Amino acid sequence: QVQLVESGGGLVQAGGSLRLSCVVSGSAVSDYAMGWYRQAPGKQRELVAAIYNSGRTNYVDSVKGRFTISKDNAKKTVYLQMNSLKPEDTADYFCNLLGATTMSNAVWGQGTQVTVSS
Repeated sequence: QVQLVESGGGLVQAGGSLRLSCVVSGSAVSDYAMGWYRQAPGKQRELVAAIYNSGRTNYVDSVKGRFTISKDNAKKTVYLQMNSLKPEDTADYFCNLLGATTMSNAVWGQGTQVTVSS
């Protein structure tokens, strides 16, 4: 069984910042591209940022210049620095192998909660 353990959420005012982290067992982080996803209540999970083994990063338009994804292969950890937080960023955040949303039966962690207040 794969364990995905997410941390770093919080309640912040608009404009604040958080750093998420996800530790994943097995070889996913060290060997494959990883994504950070978010799910607002009653909505489906959506990819927000991706980190490839090359070091390339890709961000959805709404987070470009605010969020930064990275992964430490040795520590099997993926990070998401979240700056300049906006109310639209409120959601539960999850990390996974890139493409996991295409699999009906993908295992997800519990995620970490991010709330951006006024």
